[PDB]
Amino acid sequence: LVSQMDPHGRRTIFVLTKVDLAEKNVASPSRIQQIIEGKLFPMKALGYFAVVTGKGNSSESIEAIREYEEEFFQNSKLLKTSMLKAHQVTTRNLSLAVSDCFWKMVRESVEQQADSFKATRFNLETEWKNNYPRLRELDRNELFEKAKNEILD
Amino acid sequence: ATDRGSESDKHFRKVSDKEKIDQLQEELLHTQLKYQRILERLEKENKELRKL
Repeated sequence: LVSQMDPHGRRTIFVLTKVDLAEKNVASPSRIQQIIEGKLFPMKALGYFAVVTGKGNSSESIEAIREYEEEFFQNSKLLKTSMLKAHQVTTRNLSLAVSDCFWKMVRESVEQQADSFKATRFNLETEWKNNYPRLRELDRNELFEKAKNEILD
Repeated sequence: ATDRGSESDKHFRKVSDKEKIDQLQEELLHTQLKYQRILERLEKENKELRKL
């Protein structure tokens, strides 16, 4: 689905999860590394990341999970065999990459679309005034009340 | 106002102003701002005639 929605990885960030579980249950290189390298799937990315989500327990705290993340990425296969990039693992690196890419994309796209939304409100004015020059922003409930008064009259 | 030449001119002016602030022009300005610095700052050194 990611490859369908972003064939070129223009704003795609990839993350693996359950890395601490993956230490004893690592996804085999022959399928996971081809995903990290964008070869098994057309999905390209701004970077291939990984974070730990716990050991399957639902009550785990934020700090615990982050600690387990640090232990895993210090000791485990995701880095020692060079699938994922060291600067692209752990919660903080993923969060910072997402924030930076997000807010740059925001500064570039929101100004254009905000000028376009000024245009959008004038565009709604264009059609609306032609449709109802005499009456503006009329609602069906208001119309019902008016009809009720007229009918009782 | 309908079928009036001056009104048509004013409408054209508005339409052309919106095109003047089009995303093509806006991206041109944004890229031009970096280009004014890229391959630049050589000029101030160039003005010296000592090499000449």
